Amino acid sequence: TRSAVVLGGGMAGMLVSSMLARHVGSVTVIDRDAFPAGPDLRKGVPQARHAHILWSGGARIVEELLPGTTDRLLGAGAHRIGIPDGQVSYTAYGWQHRFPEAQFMIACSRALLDWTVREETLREERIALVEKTEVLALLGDAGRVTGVRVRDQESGEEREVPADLVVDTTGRGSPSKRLLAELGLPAPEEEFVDSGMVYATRLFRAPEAAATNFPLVSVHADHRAGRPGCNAVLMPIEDGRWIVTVSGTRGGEPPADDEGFARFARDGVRHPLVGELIAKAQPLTSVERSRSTVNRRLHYDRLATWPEGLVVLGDAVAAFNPVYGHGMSAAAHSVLALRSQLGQRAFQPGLARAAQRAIAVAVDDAWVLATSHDIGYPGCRTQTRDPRLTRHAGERQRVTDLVGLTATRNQVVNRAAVALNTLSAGMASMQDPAVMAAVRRGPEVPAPTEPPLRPDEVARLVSGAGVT
Ligand SMILES: Cc1cc2nc3c(=O)[nH]c(=O)nc-3n(C[C@H](O)[C@H](O)[C@H](O)COP(=O)(O)OP(=O)(O)OC[C@H]3O[C@@H](n4cnc5c(N)ncnc54)[C@H](O)[C@@H]3O)c2cc1C
Ligand SMILES: [Cl-]
Repeated sequence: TRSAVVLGGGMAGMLVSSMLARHVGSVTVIDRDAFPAGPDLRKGVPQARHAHILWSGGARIVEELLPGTTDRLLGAGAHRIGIPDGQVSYTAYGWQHRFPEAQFMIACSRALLDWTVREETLREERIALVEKTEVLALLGDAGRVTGVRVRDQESGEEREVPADLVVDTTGRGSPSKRLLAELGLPAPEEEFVDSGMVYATRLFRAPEAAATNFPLVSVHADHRAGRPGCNAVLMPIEDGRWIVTVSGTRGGEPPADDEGFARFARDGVRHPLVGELIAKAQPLTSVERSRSTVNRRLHYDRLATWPEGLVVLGDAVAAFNPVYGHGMSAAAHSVLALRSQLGQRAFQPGLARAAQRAIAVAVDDAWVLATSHDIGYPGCRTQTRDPRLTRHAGERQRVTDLVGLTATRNQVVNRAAVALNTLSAGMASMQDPAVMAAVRRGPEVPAPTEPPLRPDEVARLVSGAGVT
């Protein structure tokens, strides 16, 4: 009984459809793109050309929604990288000491992650992916949405797809504002924090022996310094490759050319380690760029009127600067928020509004982590009424910087700081008395004076071939 229509078959659309099929009789996923039969790039997910970190908070939710996914990713060559034990990270506060594992991330190409999630989701035959199809309008009215009107791209024919619940997961470029304006609803409040961040990415073929058990390497901006924020990230992916993404805010954007890429990885960021490591490897692709880095949130949950049977989730409701690595985990938390409301309220007057409010809560930690750190860069453009961003800046930063600095050299503080940043714990966890006592305990290890690489990791950067 009941039917759902999901707009967009990306990460959020697949996750939400796997969940919905356990509550409704049929799910139809509408997408304007064409989908490959294997782990390939596609036009509707251009961001798959750039490094994607799947933090443990999102990975555990993906695993709850689609059992076997984590093992299938690792089984296809994805890397499980412990945090902080498997990371070499020059934070705004200095090198992170590589304490024993507190959290983890999954490292692979976004194309492999998407294919793995999609192929497992679509094993449920009550979910159908309808590709190469445009979304024309929401059916119904401002009181209740009853499906969507679509157009087949190849035939040009239009048809109505009925639904008891419509979930818009069409991503950062979602036409939700247009779809909702055509229903007669008022425009939602738009909040943005735009640092002007530009990404530049190349793929590399690293030394054959490093192809496994190599750390995630990251060189971070100092968000407190009054200069453009620049970063460099080297992440292992499947089949012996490294994806390297460099970035910079307004005034420090990376260049677009292959020859300027390595120079930026050495000299454009605060420490040259990523540039030094790519000199061991072999480039495989020319530079790809992205400007899809604005933190943008649409406050659909605060609209004065909201239709029954309509929910918006994923990048269509809240999209983040990708340097923080939260978007896929925020989408996963949002699918769980909808699932919780479905289990409490089933499908009665109020489900959609309750879910929309719960989704706003679910994305809020990722929103704060990104915006609080982007708002200070020179030339940042903002539109917000969030008092966490507009008021009490001195106090807010005092708490943030104290935890961040102490986390580099204190295992208990790092465990708490890692749990929040991977979206494995909520923001309130940081005010637990044990966390703030450890903060006051202070450092337990010296600050590293050099990148904390292990000898056994650096040894695998060379082959030894030219030696008898
Ligand atoms: C450069 C970059 C790097 C990132 N790095 C990370 C990272 O390290 N970690 C992380 O967790 N997240 C990262 N993200 C964010 C992550 O890619 C997104 O949060 C995630 O893909 C959101 O999923 P979604 O389903 O909402 O949208 P998408 O995955 O973008 O999927 C949207 C789907 O809707 C379809 N669609 C779009 N418009 C329409 C339309 N008008 N009609 C019909 N169908 C439509 C598209 O074809 C697509 O299939 C990064 C993003 C970028 C841009
Ligand atoms: Cl992109």
